[PDB]
Amino acid sequence: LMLVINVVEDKIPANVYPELVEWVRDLNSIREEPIKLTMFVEDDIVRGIMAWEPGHLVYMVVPEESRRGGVGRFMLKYLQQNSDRKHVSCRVHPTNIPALGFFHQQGFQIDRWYIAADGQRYFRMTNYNVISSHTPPEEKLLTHYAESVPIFLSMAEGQFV
Amino acid sequence: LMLVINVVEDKIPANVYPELVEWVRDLNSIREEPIKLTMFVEDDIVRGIMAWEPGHLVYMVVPEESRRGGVGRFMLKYLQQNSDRKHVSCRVHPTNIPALGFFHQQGFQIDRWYIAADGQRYFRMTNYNVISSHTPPEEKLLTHYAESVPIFLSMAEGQFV
Ligand SMILES: CC(=O)SCCNC(=O)CCNC(=O)[C@H](O)C(C)(C)COP(=O)(O)OP(=O)(O)OC[C@H]1O[C@@H](n2cnc3c(N)ncnc32)[C@H](O)[C@@H]1OP(=O)(O)O
Ligand SMILES: CC(=O)SCCNC(=O)CCNC(=O)[C@H](O)C(C)(C)COP(=O)(O)OP(=O)(O)OC[C@H]1O[C@@H](n2cnc3c(N)ncnc32)[C@H](O)[C@@H]1OP(=O)(O)O
Repeated sequence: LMLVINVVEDKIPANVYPELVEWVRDLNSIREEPIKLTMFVEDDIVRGIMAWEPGHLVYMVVPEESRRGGVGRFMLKYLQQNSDRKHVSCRVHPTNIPALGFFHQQGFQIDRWYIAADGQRYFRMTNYNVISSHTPPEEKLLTHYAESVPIFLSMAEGQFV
Repeated sequence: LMLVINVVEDKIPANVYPELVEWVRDLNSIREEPIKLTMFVEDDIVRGIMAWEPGHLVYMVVPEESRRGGVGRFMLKYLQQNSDRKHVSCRVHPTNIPALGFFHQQGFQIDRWYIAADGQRYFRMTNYNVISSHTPPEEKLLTHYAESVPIFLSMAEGQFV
């Protein structure tokens, strides 16, 4: 029922959205095929907006009032269905741990890290399924001990102190 | 009301918990002061167990049935109150994104990354408050556009198709 509409980038009113027009132009200056800018609309609410191309997510945002409702999951699946082998790459700053949690829940893992030219740090997250996930052995050892060890300690303050 | 008890490491029954005894011994083989192993008990349930020393978290686990109840937050605060300047360091595998979300919510950030000798990757997370958090400018540009742009599209299937 949700409406999926693409933004005609050359018809974006530059007098109203100057910075957005510049950001989109700079993205397309290094590209043969132009980037896509897609909005996901319910009634009179833009539930989410996503800048993307087949196989790569540039940026996406769900406005705060629409979060934790599956909108982000819907946009990423729409991106995969328009992607070769449904494989997608993205970039996330290491401080954006909430976004890391979102992508991780969607089957993505950190497979590259680097420092950009201006000094910023970034992770690449993909769903290529090469990275192995590793659970340390001490987690099981501690869990079994915590559940199984006998404890005979009684102390509550009631009639005595 | 929760009981906080330290495990006497030399009295751990080696016949019952051989691997745990070995893991604790290997941790203490490179240490002057021995590690601490603390359990957090409610009634007959060990809500959480934590291997730690002042200023450094080695490992902690809340059993699945006790999670998302603040137990993990309670243990980390207990660790800070027994830490110089309440500063703590920890190590998290990059695939353990759920743990990254937990520590991030407690005021921690990734401040170091490395590859260990056996090939494993790790982040160091601290609450030292040196790392700056960075929100990209395009998040605001996309949010303002999504909320403000006029949209005159009407399409619902009712009396017409
Ligand atoms: C686009 C890039 O490459 S990086 C920049 C990412 N965008 C941003 O950071 C902008 C600010 N944040 C947002 O707009 C949104 O929070 C997004 C885009 C990250 C996710 O949008 P949402 O619609 O809220 O995600 P969605 O509702 O589909 O949640 C799916 C699962 O992802 C996980 N998840 C989502 N958000 C979070 C979070 N903040 N922390 C931890 N896990 C999360 C949860 O497991 C969630 O399932 P649940 O709600 O049942 O617990
Ligand atoms: C110890 C180290 O250095 S690394 C290894 C960490 N331990 C493990 O991975 C073992 C398996 N996991 C666990 O035992 C637990 O999930 C822990 C220890 C990570 C956290 O224990 P919990 O008691 O569940 O954490 P707690 O209830 O205090 O939650 C505090 C906040 O942290 C965040 N948080 C906690 N768990 C998660 C998660 N799985 N994903 C994203 N965010 C989380 C939430 O914001 C939560 O607040 P909320 O419940 O209101 O949403």
